[PDB]
Amino acid sequence: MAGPIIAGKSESSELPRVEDRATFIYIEHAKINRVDSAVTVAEAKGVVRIPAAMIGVLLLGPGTDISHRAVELLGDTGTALVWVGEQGVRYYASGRALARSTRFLVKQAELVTNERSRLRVARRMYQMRFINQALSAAHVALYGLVHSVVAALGLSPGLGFVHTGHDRSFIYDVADLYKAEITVPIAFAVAAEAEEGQDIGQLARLRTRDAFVDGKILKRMVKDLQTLLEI
Amino acid sequence: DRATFIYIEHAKINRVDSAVTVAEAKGVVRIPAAMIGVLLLGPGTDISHRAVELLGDTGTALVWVGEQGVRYYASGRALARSTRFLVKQAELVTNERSRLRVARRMYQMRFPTEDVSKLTMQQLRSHEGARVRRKYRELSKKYNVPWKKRVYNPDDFAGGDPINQALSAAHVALYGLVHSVVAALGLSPGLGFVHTGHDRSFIYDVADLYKAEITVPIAFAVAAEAEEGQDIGQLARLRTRDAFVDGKILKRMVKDLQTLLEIPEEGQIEAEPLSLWDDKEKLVPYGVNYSE
Amino acid sequence: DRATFIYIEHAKINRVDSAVTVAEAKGVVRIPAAMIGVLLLGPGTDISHRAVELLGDTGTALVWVGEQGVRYYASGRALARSTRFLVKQAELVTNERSRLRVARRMYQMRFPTEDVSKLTMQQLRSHEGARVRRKYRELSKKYNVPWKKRVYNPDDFAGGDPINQALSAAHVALYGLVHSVVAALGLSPGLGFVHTGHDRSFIYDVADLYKAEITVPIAFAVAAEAEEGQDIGQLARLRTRDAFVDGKILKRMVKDLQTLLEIPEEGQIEAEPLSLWDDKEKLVPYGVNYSE
Amino acid sequence: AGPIIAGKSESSELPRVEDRATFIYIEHAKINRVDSAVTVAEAKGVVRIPAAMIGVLLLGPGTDISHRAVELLGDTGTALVWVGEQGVRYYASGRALARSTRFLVKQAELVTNERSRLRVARRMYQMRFPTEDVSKLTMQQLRSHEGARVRRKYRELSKKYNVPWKKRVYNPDDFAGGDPINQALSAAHVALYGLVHSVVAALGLSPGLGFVHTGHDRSFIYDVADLYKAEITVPIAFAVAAEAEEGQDIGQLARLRTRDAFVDGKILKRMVKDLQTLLEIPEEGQIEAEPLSLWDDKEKLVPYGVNYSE
Amino acid sequence: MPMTVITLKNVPQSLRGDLTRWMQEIATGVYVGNFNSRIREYLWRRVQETMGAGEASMCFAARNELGYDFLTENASRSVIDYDGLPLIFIPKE
Amino acid sequence: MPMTVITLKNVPQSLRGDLTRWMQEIATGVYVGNFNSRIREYLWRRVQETMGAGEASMCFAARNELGYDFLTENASRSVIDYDGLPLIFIPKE
Amino acid sequence: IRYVVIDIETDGKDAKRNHILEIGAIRCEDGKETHFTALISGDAVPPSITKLTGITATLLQKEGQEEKKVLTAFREFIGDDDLVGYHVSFDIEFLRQAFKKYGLGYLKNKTHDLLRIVKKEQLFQADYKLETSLQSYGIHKKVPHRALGDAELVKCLAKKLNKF
DNA sequence: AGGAATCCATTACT
DNA sequence: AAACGGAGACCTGGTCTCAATCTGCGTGTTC
DNA sequence: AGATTGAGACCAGGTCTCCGTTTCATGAGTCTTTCCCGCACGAGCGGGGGTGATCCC
DNA sequence: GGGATCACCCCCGCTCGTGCGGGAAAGACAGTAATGGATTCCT
Repeated sequence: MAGPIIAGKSESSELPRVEDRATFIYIEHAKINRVDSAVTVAEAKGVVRIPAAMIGVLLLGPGTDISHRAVELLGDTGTALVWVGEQGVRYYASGRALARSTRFLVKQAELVTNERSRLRVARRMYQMRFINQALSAAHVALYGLVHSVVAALGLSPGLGFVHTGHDRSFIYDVADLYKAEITVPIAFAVAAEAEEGQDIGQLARLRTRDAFVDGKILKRMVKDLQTLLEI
Repeated sequence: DRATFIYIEHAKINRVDSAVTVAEAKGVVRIPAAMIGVLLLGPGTDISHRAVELLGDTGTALVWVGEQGVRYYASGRALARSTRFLVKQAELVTNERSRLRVARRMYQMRFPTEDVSKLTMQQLRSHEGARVRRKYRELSKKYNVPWKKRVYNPDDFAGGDPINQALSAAHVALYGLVHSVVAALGLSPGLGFVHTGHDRSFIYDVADLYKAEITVPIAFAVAAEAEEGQDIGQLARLRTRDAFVDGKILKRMVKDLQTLLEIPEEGQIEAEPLSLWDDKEKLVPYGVNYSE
Repeated sequence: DRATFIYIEHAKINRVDSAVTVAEAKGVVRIPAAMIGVLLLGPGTDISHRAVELLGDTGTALVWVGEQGVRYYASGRALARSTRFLVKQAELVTNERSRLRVARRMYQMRFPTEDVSKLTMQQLRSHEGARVRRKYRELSKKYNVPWKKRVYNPDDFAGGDPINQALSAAHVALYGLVHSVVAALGLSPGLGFVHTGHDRSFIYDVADLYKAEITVPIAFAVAAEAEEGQDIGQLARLRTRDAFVDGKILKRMVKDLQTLLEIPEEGQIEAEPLSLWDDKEKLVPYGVNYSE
Repeated sequence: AGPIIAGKSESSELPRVEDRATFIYIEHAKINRVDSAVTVAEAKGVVRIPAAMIGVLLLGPGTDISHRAVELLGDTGTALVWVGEQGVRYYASGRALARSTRFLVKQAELVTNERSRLRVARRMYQMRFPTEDVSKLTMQQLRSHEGARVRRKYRELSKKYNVPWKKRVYNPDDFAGGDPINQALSAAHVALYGLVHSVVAALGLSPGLGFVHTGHDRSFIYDVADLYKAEITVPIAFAVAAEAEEGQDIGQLARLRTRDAFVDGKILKRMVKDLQTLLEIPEEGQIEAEPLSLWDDKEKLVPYGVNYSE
Repeated sequence: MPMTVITLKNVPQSLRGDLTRWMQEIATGVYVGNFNSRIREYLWRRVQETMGAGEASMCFAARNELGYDFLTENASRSVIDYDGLPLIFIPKE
Repeated sequence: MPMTVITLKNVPQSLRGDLTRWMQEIATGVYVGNFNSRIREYLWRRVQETMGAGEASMCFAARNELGYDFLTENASRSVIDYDGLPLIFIPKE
Repeated sequence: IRYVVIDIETDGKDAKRNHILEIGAIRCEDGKETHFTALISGDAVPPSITKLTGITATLLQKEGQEEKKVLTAFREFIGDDDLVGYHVSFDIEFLRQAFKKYGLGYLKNKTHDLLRIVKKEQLFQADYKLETSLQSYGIHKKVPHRALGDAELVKCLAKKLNKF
């Protein structure tokens, strides 16, 4: 009568699509824990219960600490973890996957080993192509979300096209494809529209968040990769 | 050439100046990260953003695992930001001739005696099925284990003979550490050779190098002594956890994969685990100091 | 042509076989349904569906009213399902020839000592404005209540001098009774002759014939004996209820309406304020049984 | 604005008439206002009705409502209709929700002029059957022809569904009938009556001032109810009767199929628009910050609250 | 995106935290969420079994002309239709 | 049409029964309905001037990727702005 | 104290995309036997339920009956007391929604569920099974998946549990 | 000669 | 070391019954 | 008589630390093909609202 | 000319259609296992 599958964890089907989830969250000076099967970010004033399912990448800044079971719980959702620090990003993290079909990866493999195939993607790369702490915050937000979607669909960050030779080579090829488009005009606006006594970390990330949702850049992540991979 | 796979359990980690600080109740550790290549984390451990930062800039590998790798949870950047291994791993799957050679080597790694060059994927898949069926059959009566059949239920594993969960638990146990190592090594599990079209396609084509050697002997072992009214799965998991503590199995995957990926012995990078409370004597010359 | 404006309070009303039975606090009344032409349902009164079906057939007018009809909440059908008064009302309001005729007729009723029918209504508000100002002053002299200028605020009831609050509170008590009779008899509240543009335009116009006679002097009287702090809003309501207990004002206006509408003498239907317990000897000739 | 007191609210808070549900049915239960909540005291428990999302709250046989309960319903403009056997038995309604009365004044001035009455009577029949030209005939045969179309429509629908028709036409005034076709159609029609009863009060239209039907206090409903009875409820009612089986409460089944027609038919948007067409109200964004005014034939409308003596 | 809300009480603390991965928690045992209709049952199916003893109910965007529909299981607040209309039934003790 | 969610802790019973005329009660002290932007805000004006010493919070659909914005007055579970994303802040011991 | 043990099984889960297959119930009160069952004809059966229990168009035509009459009889004999069963709230939700399609009327019963009270005495894990609960209370008989067998099974379960 | 053990033929299952 | 789970611990916001008091929430000649 | 406020008693249930106990809940010796289910997308369209012309004063 | 009457878009909510990327579900792929008949041996 009941006919019930085992529960207490989550199958990727129960997770919303990589598009439905939000762009990113930023955390500072917090101790992340997993209480009552819930990921929590603990601040001095109090704690907050992040909805990991509805968020793509969860950035972490200086002076924050994360428990092991928290990383396990985030991996179930598959949300990516990015340790953001001073002067650019420092280290990356990821779960295992969100889609069980390796078609994009297999096609990604085909387009990376064949040198002529690399030239095709590189030529295809060019068509849709055409203060430091403020610009850095825009980069890492861009880096985190594009890493999450790449890791969500199983694409290999190691296999890049232009940026190559490092474990996150593909991310440095897909992230900069949009850096000069969205972040740069937003970053310039932050510098021009600036005032003393305002939280630059709060304000800069707030505006970049609006630009991403307004520009439907998250919508473009899946489609641009899919059309570039002929899938 | 030298890679260290340290496994910390039941402790926190920070730094003081440039070395990680294990916060176990037994003592205080200050292992420098210069010699650290891969850092495995077990259940009930903490790691701070300020500690992680040096790990990223020194090109180490942060990998969250279960108890000494019984299950894999998450990983990070591979060794020293080096993709010399995945790039070679990339060009093998795309080329069928390379895929024939790699798949053939996989079978001959399992059975060096049998001739493999004339065989193809279907031959390898068929012959392996014939071999494992023999291996299942002959070893079943060796442990006085009545084996009716191998049936695995992906949804409801609870209903069945004790071997099934035990074999499944033993099977999934090995899947963990092999996934963590290959992620640490820097090969995505997507690129399978015999198995394909799955997230862990490369895992299911690599774990078979040890399924007949580790999983099945221990699966029937716990099944033979399995008693009524017990979580055979949990007992099998505990036994697999004890087997993994020895790093001799771990030394094989790092060695076998490098051989499997046609890496020259000059480019082959051997590795070994470094226990915190059991390798103190040899880590002292390396600059590791201990406080209680 | 007698209309029974029966008022009931603290009662549960149903039917036994063919007559309305009233289960009030201190007994049970069994008034026949034929007599009930217009029912005045006071606070805390309950109605049964069967009684509604019985009273729906007789054309009885059902109106939900406050204590002794102090405030009107909702209304049902007109009296005896008639609509002649509403139709005549519509004809009179539409044409100016009749619009002026009734307008003078009400304005004359407010000036018993002066006939200003021939003077244009432009100064009639000026003439009326002097009368109420005269009425305000002389009433203040009689009860020695200071009075400078009526100031109020619909959004600020509590603030201001008590007399304006008391005068405003008494006026609302007056609208309730007059709005009850017009809905029961079938007048449209929207079709106002002098006032226009609001759903109560007629109500303020018809009650304007009783501004200077009942509501204003009572408000001045009660405020004179009232001191600071007392809720004059309910105090004014309770005393206006006392002036409505007799029901003489009920008879006075019910005759004035069709008199204002130029209804012929044959069409002058009269409403008699029958009460279940205030007219014990008056109902028993008709054959009504009482229970205690 | 003024203070908010438990049990009262203004029109601005309440949503417009076009953003409200159809109706509720209640049977063998008591209505009461406990803890400033309109509630139904059924046999097993209680239920709180969000009256703001209620066009009209129908009352079947064996229901009771207290005086205080009516007051709560009257604030939000929900009409009260008692529908027992033999169709509806009585009507009830509260204050008009909308503060303007320009709809009401047009109705009175239109009904007096027979030329205006005739043109509207021709306008009202045009919506019923746009395929016909009726700009010539007068009232006495509108009842014949509108009636003939109704009688013929009833006959054809009955034959198609295979439900025998006694030829007795639906008469809300003392309806008669006990056969399963009777309460199937009677309950269906009174559902249409309830929504119409509230909206005329909601927009401030006099219920007793109608064109085609006159002589009783609810005339205007009958004239405008006919605008959709032959297009909505009659097709639904006969469908229920045809599929009706023995020993089943067809009133419930019939009542459900009405709302599906009501929602899909887009009636509220259509019906409110139709009253505009009948009244020929011009389209303009009237602020009406000054609702009430004093009539002035010489000079439009003078405001209120002014002593004109000085 | 359509809105859905889930309430909980008297349920194991694991569930009370598990849903926080998906749905925010305004107060004690109440949740809000904007999920696709496909995601709704998956969360509810977990709630169908991870519930344990206690009481729970869910509201969501619906095609009924009110705008929402009700789901209750072993609740003193039974949901009963009123001609295709969701209402809360509170049986008396 | 954006969805509305209402919660109440330690509020006078008059408002608890009065607001049922707009929302249905999925759970005790928890109310929900489907209004527009204008009507919902006026219902805030009702609760804000009758709750007194109490606790109330609401959520309604908004132009944030989470899909809803939090509204709260005098509640234990405050709201904290995480770069525009409304998340429940719960003070601790 | 009167209750009705109801067990039903559908061809799926969706409200509009699935249909009731079998309906059988017993009132468990005062210990008098009025065992009842019913079946519904049909032509399409999903493979999963086909392998789990076994249902075919031939069976449905030779034994099953009309949906409307069976539902009418069900509403007729469930109008007196509450509906009780294992995981019964989910089944009652769909069944009452099915009465909406055929216009049976207003079902008025407490939506209380036997499974929820059974889960209470453990509260250990997040998943529970029928044969897990039955063996916990000395009910060795397994699932016959039929109306009367499951009816008597839940009757014994109610006798053993008695949380009400 | 008949059965029975053996072998082969063969379907059948892992 | 983390986290769950249970068994305690006592918490309080809600439900309920009980008299007591109430019939109700108020601009239209206010500038 | 129906309804609200308040005081009164109640207490189930949320919350807490303490204590014990785990380190988890369990597949894929074979992929391939052909399927089915989906809500996803665009895009078609009504439908009036707004806008724009003529039509009537 | 303004209001009154008859028609203009836009376009956007609404509806619907395919359809795509996912199911699940079978159906393929090889050597042995197992069964039975033919062969051979045995009474």
